[PDB]
Amino acid sequence: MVISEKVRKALNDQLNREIYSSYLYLSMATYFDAEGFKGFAHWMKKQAQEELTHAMKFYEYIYERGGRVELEAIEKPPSNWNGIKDAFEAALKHEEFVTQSIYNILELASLALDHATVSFLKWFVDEQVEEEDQVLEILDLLEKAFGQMSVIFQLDRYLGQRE
Amino acid sequence: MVISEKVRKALNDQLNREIYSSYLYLSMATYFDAEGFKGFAHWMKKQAQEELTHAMKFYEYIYERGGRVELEAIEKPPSNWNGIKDAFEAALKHEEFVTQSIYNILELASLALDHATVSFLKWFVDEQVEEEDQVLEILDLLEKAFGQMSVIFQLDRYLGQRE
Ligand SMILES: [Fe+3]
Ligand SMILES: [Fe+3]
Ligand SMILES: [Fe+3]
Ligand SMILES: [Fe+3]
Repeated sequence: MVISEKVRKALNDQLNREIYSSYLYLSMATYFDAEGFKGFAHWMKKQAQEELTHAMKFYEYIYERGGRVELEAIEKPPSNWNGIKDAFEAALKHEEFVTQSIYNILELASLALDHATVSFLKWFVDEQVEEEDQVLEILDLLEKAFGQMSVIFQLDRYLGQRE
Repeated sequence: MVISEKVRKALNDQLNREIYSSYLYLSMATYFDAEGFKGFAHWMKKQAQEELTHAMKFYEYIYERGGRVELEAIEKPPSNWNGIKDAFEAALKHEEFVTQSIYNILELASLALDHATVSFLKWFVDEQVEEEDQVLEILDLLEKAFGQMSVIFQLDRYLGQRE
């Protein structure tokens, strides 16, 4: 049941990356709140909470497999963006990086014939598709506002509904 | 309604200190989980969640008062302690530092005649008393185990009950 160290290290690295992800989304919330979009800010706070659930999934899996977690320093995230689109494009680029990190754990797990970790990671592959899809949809809806503040505010209301 | 910058900065500093507090308690959880005390680890995870509620209280108060939040880098917390007592003594020392930081905001708020911030901080003064009390009680119960593993495990079970 004991997990290989190279896979352990990769999962611990990912845990720390999910923590930074949470912090980055909270920083995007600080931007939207300062720009007066409480709905966009709400969506970001929810996303920050979701990223913490990802981190704790990795946390508890590592201990299930006999490893231990070492928390690393969290870098200072950006706190400003040149507009709503710029913020969500930054979120999409961030998620693309997370997705490629997940595939690297998948590669290391299979090289170790660690099918338990391969199975564990399947949820995260599906979740990355979902999260990229949601960010693409927001970018699409924003593009289709064609700069009209009436539409942009209705989008703020919509994203403010996130459960 | 707009808050003074020196008080704004003090609240933003405290927000960042509550974030580190959350991270420190999660790190204590990683220690207890590696030592096989899932009840102690549970208590630490709950405390980490509580510290995030403190941080978000500061977050939303700053925006209520017309300020903005800037998130700073989170330092790497310690991840090892020389035993259960050592961990909780570290938590007590950490909370003592948080408490003196809260009083410094109180001083700056009153110098600005910012009674709104004085009122806001009253909950945190009471919460620090509560948190110091809980850590002192755990240290007392641990001391009274007199090294007996039977009692120490029942304490793990008790702390594992935290809602
Ligand atoms: Fe994630
Ligand atoms: Fe994500
Ligand atoms: Fe606190
Ligand atoms: Fe505290």
